[PDB]
Amino acid sequence: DTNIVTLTRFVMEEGRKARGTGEMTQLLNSLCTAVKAISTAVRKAGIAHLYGIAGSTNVTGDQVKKLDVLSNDLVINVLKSSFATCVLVSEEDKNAIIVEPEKRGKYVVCFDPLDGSSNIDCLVSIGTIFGIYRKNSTDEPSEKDALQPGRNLVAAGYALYGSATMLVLAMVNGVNCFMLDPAIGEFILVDRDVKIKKKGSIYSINEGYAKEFDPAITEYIQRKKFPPDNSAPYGARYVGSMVADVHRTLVYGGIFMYPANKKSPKGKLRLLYECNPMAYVMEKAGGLATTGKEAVLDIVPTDIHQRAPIILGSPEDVTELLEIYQKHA
Ligand SMILES: O=P(O)(O)OC[C@H]1O[C@](O)(CO)[C@@H](O)[C@@H]1O
Ligand SMILES: O=P([O-])([O-])O
Ligand SMILES: [Mg+2]
Ligand SMILES: [Tl+]
Ligand SMILES: [Tl+]
Ligand SMILES: [Tl+]
Ligand SMILES: [Tl+]
Repeated sequence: DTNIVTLTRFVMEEGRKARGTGEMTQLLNSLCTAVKAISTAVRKAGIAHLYGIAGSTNVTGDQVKKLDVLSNDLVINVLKSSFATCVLVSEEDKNAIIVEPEKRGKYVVCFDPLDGSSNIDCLVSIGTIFGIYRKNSTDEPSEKDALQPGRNLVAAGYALYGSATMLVLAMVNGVNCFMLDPAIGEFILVDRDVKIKKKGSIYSINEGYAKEFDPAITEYIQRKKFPPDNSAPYGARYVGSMVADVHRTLVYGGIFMYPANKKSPKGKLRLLYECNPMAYVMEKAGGLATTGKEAVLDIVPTDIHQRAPIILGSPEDVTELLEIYQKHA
């Protein structure tokens, strides 16, 4: 009660004996500040009249909400004043953002300031997603620095603005969950070294696209509904916000799917700031994440707004699906 394991202490006690410049702590502290401010805005957006659009479209196709702009400004301003980043990639920005020389640090940050756009006006769980890369190159910071495979992630996670506000942080040694104490504005450790179940009992996809689905997806869904071995069929769940569906997959187990489809070869979700962070978290928890043909973290992007199919969750559920794709290959 008078001893709190906050995110700061953890990340500090984390990279301690293995020292470091400490700018990961500065990065994560700064981020936490932006997530706290987004959280307070969301919890009263109707009053504050934050619902509604911004009158703008993203890079490939999205209707920019007021909360998109707000959350985007916050995350950028705090990452910049952290002195720990050099290249920023945002869903909301066409081009990568280069940090002014004076405030530059060594990290590249890819983020979705607010994910789950379609769920905002109905008060369903929304979130923030981030992926952090160390800049390798020794030359001047540029968009290219963001064009790294998710395998090179140093840190990844998301803020979920659900019934409680949660910060899920994945780093090289594992996954940790931090819940926001609204009274003292601190992210506190509630779940240490999170591991996903080997197999779940929930499947999660927008079956409104059944008509475009590939035979592999089609077959898998039928098998969830009609188990060949007479086991209980899987329950269905699709919140509509990636951060919510993925967090349920993490803690409950099972599978989440936004596959490629007859109209969308690379699916819908963005590899840099949507699929890679979640792929990373999922694998740090003992899970898998795939396109149906290749691991998401092994893809080498060519476009900061590149799309990727993604299938993630319990290794055995993900593998069952993979077998089905292989069989249809
Ligand atoms: O309505 P659809 O096509 O299922 O889109 C849902 C997905 O869109 C996103 O909002 C990304 O735009 C994800 O949060 C969510 O999983
Ligand atoms: O809008 P989003 O973020 O994509 O969901
Ligand atoms: Mg967004
Ligand atoms: Tl957007
Ligand atoms: Tl959004
Ligand atoms: Tl998207
Ligand atoms: Tl998007």
